[PDB]
Amino acid sequence: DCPELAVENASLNCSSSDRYHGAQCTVSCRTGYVLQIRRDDELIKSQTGPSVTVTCTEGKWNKQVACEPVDCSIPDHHQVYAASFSCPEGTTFGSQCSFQCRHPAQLKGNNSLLTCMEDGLWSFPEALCELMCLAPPPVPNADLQTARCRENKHKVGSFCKYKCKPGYHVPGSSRKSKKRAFKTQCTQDGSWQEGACVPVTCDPPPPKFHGLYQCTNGFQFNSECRIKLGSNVIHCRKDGTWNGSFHVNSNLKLQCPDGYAIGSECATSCLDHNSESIILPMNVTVRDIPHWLNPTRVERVVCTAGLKWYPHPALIHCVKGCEPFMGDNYCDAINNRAFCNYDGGDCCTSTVKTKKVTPFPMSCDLQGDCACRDPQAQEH
Amino acid sequence: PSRALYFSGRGEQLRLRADLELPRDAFTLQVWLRAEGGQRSPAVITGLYDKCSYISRDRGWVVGIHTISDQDNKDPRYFFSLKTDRARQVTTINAHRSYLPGQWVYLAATYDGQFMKLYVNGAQVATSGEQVGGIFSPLTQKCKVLMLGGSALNHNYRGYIEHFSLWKVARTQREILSDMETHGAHTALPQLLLQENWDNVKHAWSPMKDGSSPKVEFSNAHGFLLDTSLEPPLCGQTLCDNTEVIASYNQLSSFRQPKVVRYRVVNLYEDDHKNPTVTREQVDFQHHQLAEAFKQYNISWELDVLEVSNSSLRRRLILANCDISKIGDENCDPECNHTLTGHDGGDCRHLRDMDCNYEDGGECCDPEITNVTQTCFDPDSPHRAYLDVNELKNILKLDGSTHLNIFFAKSSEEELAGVATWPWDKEALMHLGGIVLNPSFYGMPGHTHTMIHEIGHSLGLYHVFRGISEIQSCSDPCMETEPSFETGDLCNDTNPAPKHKSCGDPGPGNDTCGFHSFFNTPYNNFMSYADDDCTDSFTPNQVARMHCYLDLVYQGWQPSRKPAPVALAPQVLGHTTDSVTLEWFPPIDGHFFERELGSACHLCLEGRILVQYASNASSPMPCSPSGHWSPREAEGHPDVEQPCKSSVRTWSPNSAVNPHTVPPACPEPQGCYLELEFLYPLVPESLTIWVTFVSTDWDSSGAVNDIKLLAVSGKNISLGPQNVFCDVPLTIRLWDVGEEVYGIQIYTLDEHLEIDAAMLTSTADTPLCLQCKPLKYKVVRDPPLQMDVASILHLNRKFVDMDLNLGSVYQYWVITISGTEESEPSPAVTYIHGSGYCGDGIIQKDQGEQCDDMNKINGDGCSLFCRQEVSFNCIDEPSRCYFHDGDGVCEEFEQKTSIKDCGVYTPQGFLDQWASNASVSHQDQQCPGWVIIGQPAASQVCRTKVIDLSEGISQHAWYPCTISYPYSQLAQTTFWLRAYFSQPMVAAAVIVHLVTDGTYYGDQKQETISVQLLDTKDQSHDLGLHVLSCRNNPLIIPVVHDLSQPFYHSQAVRVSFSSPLVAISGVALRSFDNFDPVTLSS
Amino acid sequence: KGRLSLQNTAEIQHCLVNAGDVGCGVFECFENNSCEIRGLHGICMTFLHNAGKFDAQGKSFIKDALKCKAHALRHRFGCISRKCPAIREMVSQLQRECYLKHDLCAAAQENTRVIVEMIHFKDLLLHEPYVDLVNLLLTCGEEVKEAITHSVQVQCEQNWGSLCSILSFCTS
Ligand SMILES: [Zn+2]
Repeated sequence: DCPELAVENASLNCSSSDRYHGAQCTVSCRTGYVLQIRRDDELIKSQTGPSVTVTCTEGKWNKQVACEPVDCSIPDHHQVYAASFSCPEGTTFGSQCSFQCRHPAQLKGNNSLLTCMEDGLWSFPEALCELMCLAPPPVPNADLQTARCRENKHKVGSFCKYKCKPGYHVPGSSRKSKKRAFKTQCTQDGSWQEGACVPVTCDPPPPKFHGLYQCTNGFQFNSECRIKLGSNVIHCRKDGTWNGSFHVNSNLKLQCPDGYAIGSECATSCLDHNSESIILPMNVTVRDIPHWLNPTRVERVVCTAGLKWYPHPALIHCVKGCEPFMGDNYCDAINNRAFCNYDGGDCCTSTVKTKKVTPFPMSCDLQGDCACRDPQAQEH
Repeated sequence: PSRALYFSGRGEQLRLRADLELPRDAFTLQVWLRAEGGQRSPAVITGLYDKCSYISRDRGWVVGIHTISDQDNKDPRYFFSLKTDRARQVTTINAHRSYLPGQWVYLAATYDGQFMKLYVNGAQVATSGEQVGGIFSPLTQKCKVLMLGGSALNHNYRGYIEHFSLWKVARTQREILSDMETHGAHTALPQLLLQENWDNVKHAWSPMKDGSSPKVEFSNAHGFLLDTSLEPPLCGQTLCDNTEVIASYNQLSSFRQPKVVRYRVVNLYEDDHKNPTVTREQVDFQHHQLAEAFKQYNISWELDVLEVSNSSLRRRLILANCDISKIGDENCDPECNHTLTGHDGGDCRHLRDMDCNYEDGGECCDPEITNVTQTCFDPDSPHRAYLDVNELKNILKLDGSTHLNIFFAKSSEEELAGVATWPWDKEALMHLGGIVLNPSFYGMPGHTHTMIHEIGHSLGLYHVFRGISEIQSCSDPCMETEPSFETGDLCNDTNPAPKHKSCGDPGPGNDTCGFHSFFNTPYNNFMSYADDDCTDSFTPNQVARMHCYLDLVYQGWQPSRKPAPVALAPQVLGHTTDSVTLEWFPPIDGHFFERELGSACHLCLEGRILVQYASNASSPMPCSPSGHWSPREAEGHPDVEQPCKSSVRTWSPNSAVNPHTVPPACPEPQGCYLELEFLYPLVPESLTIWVTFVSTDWDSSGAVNDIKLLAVSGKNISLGPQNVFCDVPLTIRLWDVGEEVYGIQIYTLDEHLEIDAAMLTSTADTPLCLQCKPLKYKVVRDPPLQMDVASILHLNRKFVDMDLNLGSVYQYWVITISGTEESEPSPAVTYIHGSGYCGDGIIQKDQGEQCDDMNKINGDGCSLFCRQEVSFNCIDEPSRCYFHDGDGVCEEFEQKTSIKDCGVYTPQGFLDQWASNASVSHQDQQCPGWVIIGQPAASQVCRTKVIDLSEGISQHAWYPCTISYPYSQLAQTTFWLRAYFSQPMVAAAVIVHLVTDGTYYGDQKQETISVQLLDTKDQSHDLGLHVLSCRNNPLIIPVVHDLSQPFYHSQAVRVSFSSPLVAISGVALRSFDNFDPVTLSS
Repeated sequence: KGRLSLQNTAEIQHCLVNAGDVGCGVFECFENNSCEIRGLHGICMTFLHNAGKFDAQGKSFIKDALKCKAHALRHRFGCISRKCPAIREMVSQLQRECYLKHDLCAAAQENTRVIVEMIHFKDLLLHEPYVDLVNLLLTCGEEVKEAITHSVQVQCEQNWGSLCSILSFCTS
């Protein structure tokens, strides 16, 4: 004779008064509870469904059923956008979870609780964290053309147009063309995208009185350049116009026609044409350059006032010059540097039509000498 | 009236206006759509997408057309996906058939909260019950938008949309069927949200601000109320393989009237009229013997011997079964083995001038040195010795429309004659079709009956051993193990037979895959391979087919002016208290006009529409500068038996090359092209192209790169690239073509594209069918009608009569007169004015009606002969039907048929026992070990290259979760499923049910599991290893045991595998329910 | 084995139209063929494996020669007769007209030691393009021919002793 069986969270609507060999009893779980079966002894099975039939055999029941609760998932995403979930009890049926929005996201809605419903899923969020970007940082040297941008209420993806004040401009255009209009928009994170106006650099002088020049502010705005009639003061106005021009080696070889006399350009080249000379005055040698450094091309040294005090043909270093391997879909480890324009972009996958990189020697390691070290590619 | 939107693929799509409250909890879509041929792969019809969110863009629901095998895009089905905001997995519901590209489909999808269902043409097709709850929160009601005909990612739709309708509540199948018959003339309801018939699009819909609204046309969905198209069976080929058309030629005897069929004999001579191919006494002996064997079957042959004299054709060898590729290929073959073929060019002789000619560079082929016919076998020579018969018919260019051509060919094989042409081939009436015979057997007294066998192949009769001998695999769709009208020979009288040569019933053998003892085999029939003496007569069910193809395809051969009869009985559509409305089918050959020779009246359709195929085809040679060879297999009506497997009856860009030449790739900016030309240039309305085979990958999105329509005035109107499908023919609708088009050019970039045919449908009223006089139908009654009613002739197929009495029977048959000549009558329909019929909607099982709705349409679950369809089930008194293979509920009838829905089918001599107390190794919180117990649900579909298993699989299955992907591949561990059992029985078979094969998306290496076995107080008895397959999803592992070794009472089964992706849902143990071999061998 | 039919022509054609002409992908697709014309892939790997010892004139020659060989193979492998003598003829013709028009003699005269210390004698007895490069290399300079024969004479003692008595038995 079988013992009386009680199974938690169910409904034992069976009337086996005598629990003999053949005590046919039925077990059905309640709402929000699924059925687990850990059988003991059985011959054949049938698809009962959400319920089950448990039979007595030799003083024991043939099944050991248990209505375990349904398991809602731990809420990671897909319920509230950009919020943190802190369930204090658990992730079973009847449990309720509380969520709080991130710092720059106001909440709209009275009820902010997620309930693990009877279907095994979370409930609908009655309150949604409204994502609104805050007030922008006031960028100096800019005109706030959009009147709403001085407030704090801005929708995500707004278009605030900032026009730079005169004497300043957004970077991108040189000293010839002036552009001062740029767009800053609210990101999906909730912060405004960064953008600022830089001052317009005053125009460089002719090299006749360079080296002994003493500008008041240098390359900054309103810089009056005058050495220690003509142009006694040079006014760097808002357009940057120069009102008046200034008024009065063993390896490297240069043969100027004037020589010690002034006014003539000199042909600047090394002993071998494979090398290129560059101006490196800040105690940086030929081999001491990094790959991200961008030195300038050699300027033909015009004779200034007195003796040339421009970087001396000695300060000018003949370095390993570029080679005609640009843009042929082949990456060169020698030309994998910013000086030779990153081999025309051949060493970076985003600037090759074959969408691949092929190092010229088989040995070259793909993360070593012949790697895409250009930040202007799609790798960053 | 009723107006529809033609959506092109160019970017036309719409958007529902903001004033409509979208359905939140339950909804019902009801759209009449006519899709075109080749859509895009994910192409949608109506979606409800999320536009204010970025965490998941796959919310809401989408109804559309998408292929279920996305790796190959083979068969495109209608689909209905749904993902609520609460749920975690988007579940799709497909259809049961590849869609029809030219029919109006009442696609309707409903969702109530628990079960989402899809209704294609009123029948419930597939139902899934995974999505629960409302499909969005009411807080985000203003954020959801509804798009019609496309999405924001531009899954554009190519076709028509006729009557869009959206509901705020879920309507069951009785309301869906009521909405089909009432169309869009519907009153206002609170539940009816949007019910749009396109008379003012801008009132409720707004297009994209950058795109354009699709153009509004005129079209009618209710164009036919009786479906005139009958599908041939699963191994038939024409209209007369249908079960109820061949039966009407068997019961009736006025369809087997005496017919005189003309035929010709192509007799070749030299330029002096002295030496024949067949002598005059051979022709005279054959024809009297030919009419002797057919005079008892009402078939008479009128002989017209044609003699053509050409000494170039006569002196050389003519062969039939010898292919031209194997002459250049070095693989030997018996069909090309002659002194006039060079013994296949030396490729068949045992030794590998007469003996030095084996493929002398034109020295033995030039006529100035020696005769060409002696020792020249060059396959590209202008003059050669062997001549294929398909070239011979091209040389003669005879007429096949008014005669049956018989050619002659000597062959080394000669066990049969040459290959006769079936009536369903494209060359049935062309000049390249006919019967090729052996000229030295035609008329000889020992082999007279081999012409009767070749005649019957040319009139639609298969071999008697087609259902047994000509079976390529025992898993065939039809294999004649039982006599039936749809299996094997398609004749009920012909018992199954194997391939035999001796007379009488054959001895038993293991060659037959499903039978051992054949009784009363048709040894006496002509279709067997028996000798002349034992072949005497045709079965009387092989003269129903012979008298049918002389009405369907071969009307032009016979000089009788009697038109083709209506081979099907009239059908009753509806009735009232006074009148009964009946419609009938068009006559059996399908022509809707009088057969007037020298015109286009053999091509027009009902409503003055000219439909024509490609007449002349040209394409440039790939290995020549100015080749321009003319392909032939891309001309006529499309004939491919398997429409996705590559065949030989299509045009391929690499088919034009020599077999000894590397094929070149097609050029980049325009590609290789095929230039088809149509016989009658018309103002086109639609263009359908049967692209059969596409390579599995393409660079451009469309396989057909460009299509340019030619014109008589030279203006090449170009069309864009189209996305073609393997099965469905590509169909293009052509607007604003004001110039007549005489042909198309199909530029392609795929190397192995296989264009099969083309079709240019003309406009609504073509100026070429205007001189065709229509044929008129007259309907007679068995109690005869009045002279005011029975005299008149019905141009339409619709007839009504008013004088009826409520008790008496009435038989109606319709004759189909053309001019003065009246055809044979149709089979009669027995009608009583009080009782029912096959469209009443009251199912009366005494008359044989298995189902009865009012559709009279074969596309639903109930046919127009009151028969339920293949894999359908009808469950109401007006017989609404549903598709039961994919539903989640098992029934009593479904247990023996669907293993994938009613569990594993235990054999009648055995008994299944499923596992209990099953223990595993890597048990965790995510995947526990109690899931193996009991019978698994078979509704879990197989996983094709599963990458991630983060969904809810472990609640209904088991795969290891502690060891992830990288540690399992590197360290090479092992996992086991040490399953126990409860009742100790012996092992006859071990069943293991898997939800996946373990195949990874990246790793394509096959992985193997081990099925061991454990018992009481001993070690084991190994059963071996087995690989995993989805079609073998219940992997039955047969136990190997020898009767000399004493038996063992099995207790446990252990399954071990090292790959992490193999998932086990439940193991079993099949035993003997008859006897126990332990107490027997105690 | 006289036909390339045993290896699918589509397999070698699809790989060729899938690959690029810049690297050694064309010869990688080409090497598994029914005829035994193996050896172009080894030449590509050896030329792109020891590119460091080549001067700028030599590296430019190697780049342009492998580019022309890949492009010419993908171009004229379109239509050809399918027989191994014809495949050998088109391969040797494309290799010869590729090396002659990009100044192989200049690359031999500039840096001879790197180009002659790459004989690969054991590979040569079973790779026809290696024999093609050998019989095109020696026609430029006399000291190049004498040095490469001096290396081969030691490589006889490495590999085969009969060749040292066959090849030295000339003009006597
Ligand atoms: Zn036959």
